[PDB]
Amino acid sequence: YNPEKKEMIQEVIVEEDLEPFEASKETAEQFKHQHGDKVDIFEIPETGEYSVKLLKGATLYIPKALRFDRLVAGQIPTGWNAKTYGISDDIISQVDPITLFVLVSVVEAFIASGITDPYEMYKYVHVSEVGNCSGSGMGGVSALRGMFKDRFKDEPVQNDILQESFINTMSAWVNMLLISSSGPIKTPVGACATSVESVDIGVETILSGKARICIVGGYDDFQEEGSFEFGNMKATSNTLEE
Amino acid sequence: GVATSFSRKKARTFDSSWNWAKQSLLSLYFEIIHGVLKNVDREVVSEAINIMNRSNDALIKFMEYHISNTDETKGENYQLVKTLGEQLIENCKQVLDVDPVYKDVAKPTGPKTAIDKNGNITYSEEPREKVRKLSQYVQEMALGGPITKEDVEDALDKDSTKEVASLPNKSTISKTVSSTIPRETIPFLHLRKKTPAGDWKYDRQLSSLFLDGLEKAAFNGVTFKDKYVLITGAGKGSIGAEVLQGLLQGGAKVVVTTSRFSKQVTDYYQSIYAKYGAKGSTLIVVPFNQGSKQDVEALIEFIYDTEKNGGLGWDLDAIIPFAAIPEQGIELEHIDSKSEFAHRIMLTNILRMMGCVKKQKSARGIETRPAQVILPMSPNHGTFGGDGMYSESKLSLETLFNRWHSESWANQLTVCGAIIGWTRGTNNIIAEGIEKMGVRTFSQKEMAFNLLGLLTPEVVELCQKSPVMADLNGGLQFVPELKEFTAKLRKELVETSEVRKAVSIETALEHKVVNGNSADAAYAQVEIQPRANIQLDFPELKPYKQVKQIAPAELEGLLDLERVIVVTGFAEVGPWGSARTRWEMEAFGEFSLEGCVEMAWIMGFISYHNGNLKGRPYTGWVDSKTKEPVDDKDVKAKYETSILEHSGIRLIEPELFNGYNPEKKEMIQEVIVEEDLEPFEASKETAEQFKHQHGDKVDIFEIPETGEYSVKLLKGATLYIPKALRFDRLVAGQIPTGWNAKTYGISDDIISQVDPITLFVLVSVVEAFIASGITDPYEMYKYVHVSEVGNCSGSGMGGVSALRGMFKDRFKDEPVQNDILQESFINTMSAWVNMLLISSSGPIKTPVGACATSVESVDIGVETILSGKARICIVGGYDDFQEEGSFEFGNMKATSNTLEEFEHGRTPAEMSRPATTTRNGFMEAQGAGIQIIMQADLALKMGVPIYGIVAMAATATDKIGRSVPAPGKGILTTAREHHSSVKYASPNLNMKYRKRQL
Amino acid sequence: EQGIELEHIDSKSEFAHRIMLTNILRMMGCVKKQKSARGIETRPAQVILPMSPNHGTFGGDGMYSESKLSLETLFNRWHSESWANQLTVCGAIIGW
Amino acid sequence: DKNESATINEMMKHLGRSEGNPVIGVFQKFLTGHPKGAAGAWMMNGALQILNSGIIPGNRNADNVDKILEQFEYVLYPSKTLKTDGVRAVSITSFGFGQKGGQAIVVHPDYLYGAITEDRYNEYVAKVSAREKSAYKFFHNGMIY
Amino acid sequence: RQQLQVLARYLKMDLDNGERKFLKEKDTVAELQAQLDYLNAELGEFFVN
Amino acid sequence: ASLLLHVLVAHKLKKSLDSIPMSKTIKDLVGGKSTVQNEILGDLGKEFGTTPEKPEETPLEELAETFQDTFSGALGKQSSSLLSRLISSKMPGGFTITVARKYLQTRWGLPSGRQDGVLLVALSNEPAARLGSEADAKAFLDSMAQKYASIVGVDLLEEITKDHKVLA
Ligand SMILES: NC(=O)c1ccc[n+]([C@@H]2O[C@H](COP(=O)([O-])OP(=O)(O)OC[C@H]3O[C@@H](n4cnc5c(N)ncnc54)[C@H](OP(=O)(O)O)[C@@H]3O)[C@@H](O)[C@H]2O)c1
Repeated sequence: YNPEKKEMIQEVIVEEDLEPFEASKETAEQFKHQHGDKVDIFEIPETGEYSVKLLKGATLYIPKALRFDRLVAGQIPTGWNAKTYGISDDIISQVDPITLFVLVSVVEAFIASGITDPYEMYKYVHVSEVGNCSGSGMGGVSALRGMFKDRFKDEPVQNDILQESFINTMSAWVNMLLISSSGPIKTPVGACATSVESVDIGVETILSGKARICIVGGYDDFQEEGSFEFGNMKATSNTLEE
Repeated sequence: GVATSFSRKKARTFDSSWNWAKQSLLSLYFEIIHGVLKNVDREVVSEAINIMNRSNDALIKFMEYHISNTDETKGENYQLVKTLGEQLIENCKQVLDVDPVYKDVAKPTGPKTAIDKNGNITYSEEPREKVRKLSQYVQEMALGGPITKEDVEDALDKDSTKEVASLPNKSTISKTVSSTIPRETIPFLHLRKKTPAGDWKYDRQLSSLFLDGLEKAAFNGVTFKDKYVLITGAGKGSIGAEVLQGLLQGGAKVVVTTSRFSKQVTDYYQSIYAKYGAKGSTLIVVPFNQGSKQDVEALIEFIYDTEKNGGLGWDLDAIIPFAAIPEQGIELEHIDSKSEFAHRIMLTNILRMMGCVKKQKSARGIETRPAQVILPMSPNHGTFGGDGMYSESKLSLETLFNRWHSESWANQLTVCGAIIGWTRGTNNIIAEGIEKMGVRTFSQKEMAFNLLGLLTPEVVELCQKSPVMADLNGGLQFVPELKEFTAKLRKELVETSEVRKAVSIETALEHKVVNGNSADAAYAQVEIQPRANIQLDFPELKPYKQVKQIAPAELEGLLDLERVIVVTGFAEVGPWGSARTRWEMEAFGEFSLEGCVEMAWIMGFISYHNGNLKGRPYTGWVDSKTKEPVDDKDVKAKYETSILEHSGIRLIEPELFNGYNPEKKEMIQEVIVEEDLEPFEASKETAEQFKHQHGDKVDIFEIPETGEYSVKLLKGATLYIPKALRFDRLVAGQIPTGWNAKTYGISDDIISQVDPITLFVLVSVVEAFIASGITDPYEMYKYVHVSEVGNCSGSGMGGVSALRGMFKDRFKDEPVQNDILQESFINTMSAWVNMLLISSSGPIKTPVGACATSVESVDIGVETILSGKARICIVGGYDDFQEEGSFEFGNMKATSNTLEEFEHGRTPAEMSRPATTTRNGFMEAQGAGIQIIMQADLALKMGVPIYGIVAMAATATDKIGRSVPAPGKGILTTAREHHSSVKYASPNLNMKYRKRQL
Repeated sequence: EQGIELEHIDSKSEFAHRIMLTNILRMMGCVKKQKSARGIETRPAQVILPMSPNHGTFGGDGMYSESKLSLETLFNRWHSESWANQLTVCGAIIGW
Repeated sequence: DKNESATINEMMKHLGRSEGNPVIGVFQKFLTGHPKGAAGAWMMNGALQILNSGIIPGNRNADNVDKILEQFEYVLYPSKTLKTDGVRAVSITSFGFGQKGGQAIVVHPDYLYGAITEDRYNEYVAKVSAREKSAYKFFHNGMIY
Repeated sequence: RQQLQVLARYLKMDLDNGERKFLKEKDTVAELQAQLDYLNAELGEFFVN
Repeated sequence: ASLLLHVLVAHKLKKSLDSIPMSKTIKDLVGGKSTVQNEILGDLGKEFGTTPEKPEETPLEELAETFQDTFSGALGKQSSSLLSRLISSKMPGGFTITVARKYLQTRWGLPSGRQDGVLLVALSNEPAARLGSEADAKAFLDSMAQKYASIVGVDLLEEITKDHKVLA
């Protein structure tokens, strides 16, 4: 993502007129229902190699680029790998970046509580009384980028991609990889006040009697699908006029 | 018509009898305690046998608890099941571990044609008087008739409860009814025997053991356990539709085929098996036509192939190829294609059915399990009129005896000819005429009994020494010159009908010229068309004495009503419209009048109008396209076709999804080539955002000799036209095509500004308040503080139409409304609810449980309220459907592939098969659904419709978010209790003890 | 056709059935159309159906039986149907 | 469905449900489909139709419930509607990605009024009676216009 | 090869109708055979012949 | 059969062929997320159509034996698709599959059978980004050739243009 080269969709310059236009033998299979019946066929074998024969009047296939202004954001320190914390190599290749942040924060949050292995909780409390009331803003915006924007660009997207786009499925890996907790487990999404809402539902969960221990909190990520939207809302500070 | 219509992948196996047995039983309760069936109805026993036939130790316990818990004091009908049930629970305990029999109970009915003196003809099949049992039928079958001449009286139509005890007892015969055959007298159902001359003469002894086996099969019933039957030609209400009901009761494993394979044809066959099929019974419904040789060369392979090759693993024990097509009016100069086709359905393919089970009999080496064939023959050999080539079709089937002795297939096939007698159904108005000639005509269920007695273990051997003929003809070979004897009986029934049509109308017309219609119009009574009067379905409140009784007496004063949550309204926007017009196609399977007008109004078919149209004051529903008045009585006729055509799970309509055409999914590609001469320029329009791809790759000339300016470049780019390619997941449960919010009162700006999903959510919240007696939301604030009206609604993804706008649409360079990120949220969908309706006042929660959000929403919604944060809370859930979502669900292989459902011959309206052997995935729909839940005591002093009592809601999970797409134990923890010591009684479970403490 | 038993009944038989039955039916079914268009009803054409006593009594003759057996049904029609004035059936026998 | 049916069995198997008293499987999704998020609010929506109607709809698309479901002797799987004499409670269970389960049960409203004094009940009775009419009026004006 | 194509731009002389014809002429022969061999697959090559 | 199998078993697991030993089974291989197991088994099903009913426990080497026999040089649809995307997505402009195949039989002289192997082995080690010039494509193909070859064990005037230019 290079905010001075935001990529978009355009067309190019012209020639001297002599042009019908063919094809090759590779992706005929998904890609065959644009044009119509616009050929100068000859079904008599006098030719030898076969390619759909067409002319001017299409719209086609190269994205382009153009500049942008919102040009700074508070990255995590450049160079931060989960590998440093003990997160496996498979998970990082399978999981969305934002969840990759959330795990690192939950271990350290237990580290910071004298709970070094999550199962000690179960020495004192039933496995069904360890809750979770965490939530994100958009969440998984790196995956939404993969399906709502990347997949129709024709590039390899891991087919499990929808599973990460959720907000439910970011506190899932916490249970899937650390806790082994046991109920219906809530998940707020308050666009920016999610992390107080999370404490709200987290507290009412506990003195309701549903849980003795609850993870609360919040998390979100930053990419251009999000900042550019916030740009045209004129909500985040224009950087050039800064 | 010779087109292939059968696929091995297209079969449909029905076997789960162990379930339908507990369904059919429970079904009895709610006809008897609702007086739909009485103690005198023939079905209570015609059904009790179908549940006995499906007996298991599990089903015994099923009715033991149900009967032993039916409080008889509630009413007389509660006594009628308490007493009848105990018979079944003791009857079924006997016939457990015995083979299941069928024992036809229906009142045998005779034909009865009556013409109005108005000259109007009508046919009725009334219950015969001399025969009210099946034993009465088989005796009057034995006595022959006056032209065929050269009592254990029970409580059938009197008390069906006491007959139930008689079903398991084997009421043995002593005086064999084959003795009642008078000498020189031919009974009505006689078998035949070839004489060394060559013909077939009535044999008495050989027709005796057939006929008493029937009478035995009528008191005890016959079992067909371990049978394996093929039977073709079984349309609803046809010849062999009733043998199927008999084959299935006996425990037969059956193959039934159909020419018209659709969904209503199998939902027929499903109801057949769920009613009749007994323990071990199995039917397979495959598509088929007889007239396709390539299709019999493939149905039997499918029956004689292992369940590993995809086959069926069976082996046929009886074949019943009844399938025929009608042709009438076809005489000798009209015999052509349709006949030359019908000849193949009946003859040369019934020949190649037998000619091709032998190939399988003989390749396995099976030579001790021969398949009895049941050829449907007839006495009509060109004796009737122009039936087409239907004669030399069924006449050239008794040549199937000159071969069982001649040819080599004697060990694998055993012919057992039969007779189409005169069975009514499929000319029906002259049956009562012939029966006056001492001739019997058969109901289909009656001729069912006969051909079905042609499988009795007695005859099966008898077929297995010699081919048998079985003349089930009532004697219609004796009434001489039957053709015009028939053609006269009906030629008279049209005279006596039409003359009383003509004489009646003119005398009524005579009465209009001597008295005039000026006074005769007052006799034309005014007859009123019902109008659509929708309802709100508020809970009915039975008087206080009734309800103080249903709850424990100690309950009053024992609950903190501030702490009892209670649903108070609800609403919905689904594929079937509101929650009133889905509960109709849910519970009742079809729309009422009030359901068909509402589905007409929310699909924008009918509008309203008052004022003056066509000058005349019109007040009421009108067309919406043509604006031409339409009454609510002619709406079900005029629209119900399209309303159902465009509602529920459907082939995805693209204009509901702004061009999404699942056969043209758009993607990103490149094009074909030219002859080489090309540098490439630009124009003067969008130089401004779009200038940082290429690099320094020009052949510049900065000297003005040129004149117009464009960046000069060459090969080596990647550029700018998307492309398209196909997809499979091809149906989803749209909202009814045509649904506009404009219809509900939603402004035009909002729909242009808001995401579709929120546009659903508003409509559901108004209706949810409508449904709660809260017509304007501010009345809430009469009773509660503005800060105690909550909201705990949430979506799945939510706003997926906006994410499509920014994460996918915006970089396509097309106009996207710059407020677009605001709608993508899940927080900002319950916002417009507050922004447009409520004016509520706190921190307002919002769950996102990918699919269990709507229970989580109730969970946080309840804990919110009894926490004390809110007195009233909106809960609920909602989501939408577009290709960014379905395609993701596609490659997860989570929703059912549609093409491989069009190769299982599954239909759109059935591709969602929950808890089904052939389930393949699910179907994503779109819409919303919410409900207002409140405290209790607030609902009692507010005066609102209390619909429920959410007594518990609880979400549960294993541990950390680890692996999403697989479910687990989670909720089982809602039952965590400790049974370590249960020997003593727990006082807290009693109320009489908790009341004393209070 | 000979050697054709029930599992061998196929094309050659389904063809022979048409040579013998459904086209002897459409021969008679189509001299009437000409008898009746001229109006000829006093000069009827006697048909001579070659029948046989072999109705599946011999061995594997193919579909030669229900071919020539489904020709005596040509009497259930001379009385039933309308072509009685133009055609008069006169069955016969392939003896030996 | 293999799992959802499985878990219902044990929580009745464990709670000591009477042998031979199964709960009746209502599968709303055959009509409507799966509204990824709206699910439990369609099936809680229907579950309230049932408490006040006593009419248990059926899976009109249930060809053949799988044999593997027979081991769960505490659950039926109907295919035709069933006008009962009255349901007393309905359980609404739901499952989705991310191991979020969820089971809410509803009791019949009439058990509530047993907890209030009489004069208060028929007082509330008159109160609803008026609201019902008013809601009827408003629903029809809006529906028209 | 280049000077050819640009020269065909000018006469508007399609070089590929000689194949679009031939291609549509071909698949409506395969689907025409697909009928013609279904009959031999169901009537038999002794009957049709 | 082993070649294709191994190559197709690493393409769906984003790991190089070395990280996946044939001896192990897919059951262990997946890691648990059974979502990939169904996809991995489904991807091979279309590229072999033949399969035992429960392959998820059969080792890679054991499952390859059954496919090695049946399959005869038929690169299959899935494989064909996969290769097409590879060359399409990541290879410079004008450098189509035909050109690559021709270069392999010209600059290294490998037939279709050997050519396919090299192209099939290239998928395992796809470049993370589109290669720039023909040199990169030629080098990549040549670099992959060594691996493919090793994976098997098979080692290996002007004036006519001057005036042809002037008139232009
Ligand atoms: N009723 C009598 O008086 C009498 C007398 C003598 C013989 N029979 C015999 O009665 C038998 C049983 O039926 P029915 O005649 O009683 O009633 P029927 O209504 O003639 O039964 C007809 C069945 O034929 C099936 N069918 C029609 N065309 C077909 C085709 N091309 N391929 C496959 N199946 C086809 C149809 O099944 P679907 O409807 O599901 O398509 C239809 O229901 C017939 O076989 C007939 O020969 C009857």
